[PDB]
Amino acid sequence: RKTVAKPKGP
Amino acid sequence: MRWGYTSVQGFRDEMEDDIVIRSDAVDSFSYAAVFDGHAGSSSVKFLREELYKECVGALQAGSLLNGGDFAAIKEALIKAFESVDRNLLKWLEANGDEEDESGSTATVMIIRNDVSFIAHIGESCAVLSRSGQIEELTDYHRPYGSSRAAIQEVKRVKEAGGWIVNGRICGDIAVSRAFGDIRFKTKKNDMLKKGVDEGRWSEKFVSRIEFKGDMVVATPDIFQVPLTSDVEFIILASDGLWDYMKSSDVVSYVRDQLRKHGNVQLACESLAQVALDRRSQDNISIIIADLGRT
Ligand SMILES: [Mn+2]
Ligand SMILES: [Mn+2]
Repeated sequence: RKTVAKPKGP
Repeated sequence: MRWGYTSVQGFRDEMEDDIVIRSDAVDSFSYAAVFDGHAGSSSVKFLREELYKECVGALQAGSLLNGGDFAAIKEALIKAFESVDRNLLKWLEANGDEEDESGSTATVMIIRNDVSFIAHIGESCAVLSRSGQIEELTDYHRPYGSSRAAIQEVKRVKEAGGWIVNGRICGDIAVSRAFGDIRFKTKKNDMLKKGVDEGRWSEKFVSRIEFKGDMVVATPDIFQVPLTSDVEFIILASDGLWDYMKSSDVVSYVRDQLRKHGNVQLACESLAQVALDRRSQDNISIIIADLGRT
């Protein structure tokens, strides 16, 4: 899987 | 021993793995590393020379390798890693970015005479075959899972005031230890701000956040691996291999190749092709140390 992603809150 | 290695892009749109193998024959010393970069190649590039130089330095200061002070070797390699990351973060900040948000994992094996140590952060893996039996030498730094490292990593991240969504720290990064990744370290507060500006969360959300430590750290696990005359081969590889082929299967496969033609470089290339035939979806890098035996 892509190791990073745009962040997201819980 | 003899080395076989391969490092290929496979199905990904970019190549961010790299491998390093350096030997000093007079000193009976070798250093092998696989780096798995993410969000760019600048961290991997930095590590390529900088990590080697720092490790060699940390262990030469005191002729440290075969003194039998595990504690001292362990502490040296930890400080080497931490020091390199410190220098990388500065470099990323000054010689960057402005949108360079890269990072990299690293699994390093050092051998000198008959002792071997592994310094590991991230999700590549090292295994060996010893009298026909597999030994998995490293553990994963992932913010999810059940292995020893997994529960402790999630605890450490939550302790630092971070959160985990979709198996990623702050919904972003899928490994819990890495070089670089400044937005999880010295720029984590800035990270919250950018999120508001880019509409990933609300202002009031940031208010409830309180970062106590770095969410991602470069502090390696350090392992001493006994070398014996029945160690047949050692394999370091990125998760592009292990995610698609169980380690017991890769060990059997390599053993079969070597019995067939005794050519470690050919074994390594054929193994990487198996991973592609299985449609692994990542860059795949493999280093095999063939120590011979029976
Ligand atoms: Mn990668
Ligand atoms: Mn990978």
